[PDB]
Amino acid sequence: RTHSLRYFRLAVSDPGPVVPEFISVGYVDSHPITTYDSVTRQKEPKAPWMAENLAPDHWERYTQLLRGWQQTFKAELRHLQRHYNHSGLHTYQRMIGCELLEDGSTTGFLQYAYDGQDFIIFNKDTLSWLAMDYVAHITKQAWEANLHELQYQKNWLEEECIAWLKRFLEYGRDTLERTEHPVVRTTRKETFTTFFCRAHGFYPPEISMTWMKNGEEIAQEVDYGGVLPSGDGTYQTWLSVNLDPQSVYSCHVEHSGRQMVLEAP
Amino acid sequence: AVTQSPRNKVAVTGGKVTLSCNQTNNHNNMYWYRQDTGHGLRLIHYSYGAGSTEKGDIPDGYKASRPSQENFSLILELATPSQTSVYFCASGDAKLGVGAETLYFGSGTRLTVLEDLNKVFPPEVAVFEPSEAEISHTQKATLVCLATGFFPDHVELSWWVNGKEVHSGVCTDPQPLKEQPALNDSYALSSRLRVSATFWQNPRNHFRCQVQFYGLSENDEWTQDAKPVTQIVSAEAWGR
Amino acid sequence: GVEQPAKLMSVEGTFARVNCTYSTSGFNGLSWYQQREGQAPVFLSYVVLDGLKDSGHFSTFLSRSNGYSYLLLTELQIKDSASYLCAVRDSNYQLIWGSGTKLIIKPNIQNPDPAVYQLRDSKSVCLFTDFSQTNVSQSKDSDYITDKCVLDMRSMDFKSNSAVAWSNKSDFACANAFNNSII
Amino acid sequence: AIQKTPQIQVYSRHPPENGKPNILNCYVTQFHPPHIEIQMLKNGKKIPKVEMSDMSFSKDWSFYILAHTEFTPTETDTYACRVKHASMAEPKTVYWDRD
Ligand SMILES: *[C@@H](C)/C=N/c1c(NC[C@@H](O)[C@@H](O)[C@@H](O)CO)[nH]c(=O)[nH]c1=O
Repeated sequence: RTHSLRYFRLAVSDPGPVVPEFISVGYVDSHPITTYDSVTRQKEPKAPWMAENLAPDHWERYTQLLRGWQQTFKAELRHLQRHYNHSGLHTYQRMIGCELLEDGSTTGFLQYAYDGQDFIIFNKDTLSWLAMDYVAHITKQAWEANLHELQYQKNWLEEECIAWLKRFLEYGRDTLERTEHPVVRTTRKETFTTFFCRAHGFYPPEISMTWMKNGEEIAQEVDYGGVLPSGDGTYQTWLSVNLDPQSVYSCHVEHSGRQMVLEAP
Repeated sequence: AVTQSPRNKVAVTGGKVTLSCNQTNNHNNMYWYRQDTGHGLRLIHYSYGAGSTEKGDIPDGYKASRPSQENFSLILELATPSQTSVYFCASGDAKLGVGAETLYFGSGTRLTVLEDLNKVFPPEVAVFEPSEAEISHTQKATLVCLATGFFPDHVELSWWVNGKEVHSGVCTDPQPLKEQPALNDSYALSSRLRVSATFWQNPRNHFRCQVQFYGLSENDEWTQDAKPVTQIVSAEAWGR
Repeated sequence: GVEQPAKLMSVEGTFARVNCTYSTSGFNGLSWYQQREGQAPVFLSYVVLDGLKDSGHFSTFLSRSNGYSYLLLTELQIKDSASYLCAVRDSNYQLIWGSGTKLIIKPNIQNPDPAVYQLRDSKSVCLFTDFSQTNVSQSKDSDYITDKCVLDMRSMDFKSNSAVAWSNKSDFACANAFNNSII
Repeated sequence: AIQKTPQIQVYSRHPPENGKPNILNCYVTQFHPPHIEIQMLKNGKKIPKVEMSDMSFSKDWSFYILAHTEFTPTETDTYACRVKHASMAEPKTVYWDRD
């Protein structure tokens, strides 16, 4: 397994509708937990197990930091657009976080992006920033001029970040470690025949579907649709195998220890 | 860099005291602390930008406002004796993250909130000539100046020998001894100046002990009898 | 959250390590500040990783697991006698300030001549000059004893320990055997 | 500056049943810049009850959003999802297929 905690930040130079000037959303195992934007100017929980375990003090201090960080982040976009002599709409993005893998080996990442492309990347082992263009090099030498910060980065990315994540995973362990089994059915879409094996409504987004020919032969001429989200917190997937009027296909589905074999007409 | 005004203040219980701060360092973060004997530095209010104002550990009875980027004033709507403390204004660059911040403190602001301003007494300076037993023994004069009977302790002793503020042989007492330990106690302070006897032999060397007293401002009420306003008191001395 | 000693003594020209022990929830850094009497705190060093920061005329060590750090001040002089504050950053980025350690430096005297003189007033104060281990005490009746002071006459290598005691009349005398009684 | 074409995927939250109420999704992903306009359609007309999720971030610096409207599938009514994005000079429309 693996668990991760990520905090993104976005800055646009045109606060249009449905896109604020500054956005910052935290994620745990690709699940929204926190949210902030210049329209609300308040940090809010994106999950119910976040609002019940985090005291109202945690939603009052980090707002102030985010309010300050909003001014800094929007300022950095202005400073970059000067170096590039850019005007109009441009995006400045940030990713920071850690992930706690199985076998204990933790990692730490922190990187920026300008207009979708990577701008500068931090190395917590070398205590240095990696530049992609000359403008990012001027940023590197300025950021690498305050050793108090680079050493602060390594501590958070390695020690502080994990402590939040382990604290966060214990919160909402009932939701983050839930188990809901799929509704698996098989259909028939004939040629202008293709059989479909679809599952619906499983929370743990790891499900295996293998379509078996005769009694024992894995059909290799198959198509796969990814685990799409549904909206209710569950996912869904499908797999197709173009058949032929042969004188026996079976779909094998396993999800969280519930193995199920289905016919195929 | 970071300065504070007023440098000293003597208020009455239930008055309007506004302690403002100004910075030249282009910093978005400014703070307001108070240093008391038992406790460490304790935050009162801070600000992460012009207009934003948040609360700290002790917002009780304190209000603050950041009109511009460079100014962050601490407003005391109703003054009370429990707010007597030395207040410090700080600054910090918000671009260095939130963890690596190096606070740049301004100098102190000695505030004193009294029930009745009639207890405000100005100091009395007395300059003592050296001993002949010192000159024959040490050949160094070691003069002494005493400033007694002032309240509050918002004073600053300084020596001015022949028009120049000497700082070589001056060890003024850091903490003024209270006259007698009973609340408002009219402290007295001592300071020693130790020059060579040759500097004492010449009668042309002019010695002086200057004590600056920060008391009641001119915008106060002293209709009873003295007017202990901010003044400089000194006693002169000449060689022998 | 942060605990700190309140006093430290060391000879002039020697060192002094000042300790700091925090119990914060998280930890994002440890900063030392120097505050000297009437002046305002001045930043000294910031430390967030384990190790020793050889800044030259001082050094900073940090132990994260133990939750402990000390500031190693070397080549001490009189001007370095001050109070030293350590502030730690919370897991929610709140500076937890310690109470501060008052470092006092002992002036090494190469000629201890304990002599008490009587200063005439131009009122008879008494001066106890040229006395480090000679500890003075505020003493006796309602009527005033000060504490030790160091004047550094920059014209020469003079650094004398002085003290002034006076009383409102009472027919006291400079030869009155005080409680310090160094003799 | 750099624009990534969005990925439109129209499907249903539950297995479709002609006559039974359901919900039709439109999962737009891998698009940048974040500014985007999404409209869902029914037989050509614009479905006015489109509810969009908050814009989410991705590790590859792209964004994804889930748009969904409750509906009732039949054997004749068609549905699609129109998306307007700066990466394209014209909006792209993807129709729903059930099979
Ligand atoms: C509150 C849970 C929101 N946090 C948040 C963060 N947190 C991490 C932040 O402390 C570090 O990035 C910082 O110490 C290093 O400079 N980061 C973020 O980007 N957005 C958030 O909303």
